[PDB]
Amino acid sequence: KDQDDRDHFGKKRLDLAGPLLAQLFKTLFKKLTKDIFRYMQRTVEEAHD
Amino acid sequence: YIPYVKTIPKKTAIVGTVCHECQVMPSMNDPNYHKIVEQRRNIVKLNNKERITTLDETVGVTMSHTGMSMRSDNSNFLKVGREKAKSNIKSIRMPKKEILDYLFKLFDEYDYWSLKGLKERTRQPEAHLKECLDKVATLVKKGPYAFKYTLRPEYKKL
Amino acid sequence: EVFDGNDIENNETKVYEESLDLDLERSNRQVWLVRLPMFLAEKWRDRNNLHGQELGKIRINKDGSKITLLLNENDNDSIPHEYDLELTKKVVENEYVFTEQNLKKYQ
Repeated sequence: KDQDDRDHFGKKRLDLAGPLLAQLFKTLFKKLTKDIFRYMQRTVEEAHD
Repeated sequence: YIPYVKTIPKKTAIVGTVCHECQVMPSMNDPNYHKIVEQRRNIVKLNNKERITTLDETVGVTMSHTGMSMRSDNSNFLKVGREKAKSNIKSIRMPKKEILDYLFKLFDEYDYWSLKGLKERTRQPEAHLKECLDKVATLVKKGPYAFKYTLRPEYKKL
Repeated sequence: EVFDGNDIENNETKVYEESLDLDLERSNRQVWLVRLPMFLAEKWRDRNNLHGQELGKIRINKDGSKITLLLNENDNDSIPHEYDLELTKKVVENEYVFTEQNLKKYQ
């Protein structure tokens, strides 16, 4: 068999606004959750409200 | 060999040996057949997932709880500051002549006693406590029991 | 249920009041490994059922080569009452069924 063609459009994917915003939101939400945990640790340790 | 293997014994028994492997398939000539066909088609046709919920209320009403809002939070979650700040108790300078014997009996109970524990047990301010503690005892800074006030050897060696 | 390993001290005699050896007495028992569809398995694998009631019968031709399952009328006329048992492997090797229970920890 011949080496797989890299230009074959069947092996390609087009990312629209959907997936792009999905991954961007995933990253931003991970950052938000990290910040929430940091605030929890800070309040519990430094004895704040 | 190895002297330890850390096994986990259990009660097991062989209660049969498999002889035939069978596959149950509904008969093609059964009157109730083709009901499973509809069920299997539904297995893929039906979709479990739902859609996001949109709020039809006024945007200002929905946002009234956001940011600098007049209403004060009534939640009690993670109120560590309140929990530990509510408790507070103070004490008076009782004459040295009594706390001094009290400290001797406490030292007899234990010979290496910390500053926080001393404040807790004697229930005295650090300012007054330090004078008597230095007068009678000394702090070992380099010894293995570091950071712990202990009676001076002059009186301990008795 | 943690316990020592080699146990050269003979601690099992008092720690466990039951034999720790595999019980090879019922091994001479024919067993059929049957794969069921999802609809039948969702009601035959239930734990709030199987009180000993008759689930149906098995009909095998005298000359063999064809085996069928005839369920009782307890299915609520919602699934077929007749099924075919397709023998994927007439002869099966190296397949056994074993149980697992805890041991008495006192004496």
